[PDB]
Amino acid sequence: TPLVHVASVEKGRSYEDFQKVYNAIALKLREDDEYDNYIGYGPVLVRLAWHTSGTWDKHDNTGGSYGGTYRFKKEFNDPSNAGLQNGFKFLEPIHKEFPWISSGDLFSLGGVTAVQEMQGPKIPWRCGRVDTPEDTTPDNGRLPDADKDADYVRTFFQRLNMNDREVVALMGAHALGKTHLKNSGYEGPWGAANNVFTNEFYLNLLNEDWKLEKNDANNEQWDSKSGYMMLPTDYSLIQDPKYLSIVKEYANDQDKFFKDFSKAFEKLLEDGITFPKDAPSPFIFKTLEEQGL
Ligand code: HEM
Ligand SMILES: [O]
Repeated sequence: TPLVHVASVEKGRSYEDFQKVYNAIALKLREDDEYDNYIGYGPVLVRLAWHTSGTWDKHDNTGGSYGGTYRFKKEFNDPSNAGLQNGFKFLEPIHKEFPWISSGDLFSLGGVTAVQEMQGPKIPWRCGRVDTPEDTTPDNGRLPDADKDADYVRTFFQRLNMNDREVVALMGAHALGKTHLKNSGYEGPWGAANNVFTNEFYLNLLNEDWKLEKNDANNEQWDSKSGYMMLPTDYSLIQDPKYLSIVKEYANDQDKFFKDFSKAFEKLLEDGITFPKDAPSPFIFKTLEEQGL
């Protein structure tokens, strides 16, 4: 008995309602740009979207973005989530202004907004995630380890029903933001353009000269002359033949990367949710820049 989480739109709420919430996060993203030495809050908002979705198990429909269990001490306090309470705190003023949206709709819309606002692809979003009880919070250990190889990555992602293409498109988001040693014991950005979404991660992986070096938290990571770093799991995408081909693909076609990332990131944030046929079509939100805001 895998669980059935069916979507329930928040009462009366339509598109205008969720576009208002998107503009609140976008306007706050402009205003609070100082964060993490001017990278701003976009990156960690994408990593919260991903970490609140990525607990899912396709075998039993436990985990995932449906029930917003990240708000419970257990998951909140997971070591793999070291750092995301910056993102949770960012979102708090917004949930108080719109007390009506559910936690998983807010945690997943937060990440859509961050990608779009950083000039990433339009990501279609569907509402209806419903907050479930403290007891439904999955246990710690479901999120990936950064110290492992291509085989680890493939097998890990099979649990969320992610194929290689989907994994490499998903990993392109590591063009964003940075690893911070106090959080994960890894230190460095992956590139120059930390807070605008591009295929820079692929170009860097193929063209930078990486060196395997150990960091002050005594973990190995791959380092470039230009001040960039790759995690062992990041680097494995060029070590494996099946992944290297798709990295070389996104490296040479920015629009293919945009398109696949949008599909794969929409799927990761929808895993586990049944949508009724009567449920509305996905929303596509205008950015502030398309709204002349
Ligand atoms: C093999 C799988 C993956 C591993 C092991 C992994 C691991 C990590 C690690 C170690 C960090 C640094 C966190 C910190 O020190 O603050 C990080 C950051 C980040 N990851 Fe992942 N990640 C993986 C896949 C993904 C995917 C699929 C996405 C989303 C589409 C994602 C998005 C991000 C983002 C946006 C950050 C930036 C955080 C910030 O600057 O605040 N990661 N990840
Ligand atoms: O991540």
